[PDB]
Amino acid sequence: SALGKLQDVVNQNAQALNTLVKQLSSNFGAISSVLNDILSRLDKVEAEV
Amino acid sequence: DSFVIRGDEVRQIAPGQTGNIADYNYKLPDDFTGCVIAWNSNNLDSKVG
Amino acid sequence: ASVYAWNRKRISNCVADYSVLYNSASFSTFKCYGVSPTKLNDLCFTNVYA
Repeated sequence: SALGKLQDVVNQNAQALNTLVKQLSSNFGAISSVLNDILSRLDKVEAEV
Repeated sequence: DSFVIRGDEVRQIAPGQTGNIADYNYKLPDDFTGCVIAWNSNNLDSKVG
Repeated sequence: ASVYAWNRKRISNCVADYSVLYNSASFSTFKCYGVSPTKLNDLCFTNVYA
């Protein structure tokens, strides 16, 4: 428990990268979170939107 | 660019359109800058027989 | 069918060809949602309901 200051620096940088990776699963209002769905389902005029 | 087509096919004269008129007769650029102007010509172009 | 009493067929266990559909001018409208009609021939589906 005494090294909590250094373990906190390891833990904060993991929370930051895990949040950044998990944000790839978000839609952001698109048809899918997976970019290959959009490109395999829609033609360019609708895909690019 | 000037030509005659049937009224149904006039919809194919726009960017990103597909079908035998767009794909095998007259194809626009996807990013075309221009105007598409059309008029019915049954009184000019149709004939008996 | 009547529109209040719409009739559903499950399509399954078969190969499609949607170009037979989307190339035909016979259809007074052909509107697709979540897919481009010209892209239908590349896909597969669990079932279709007509």
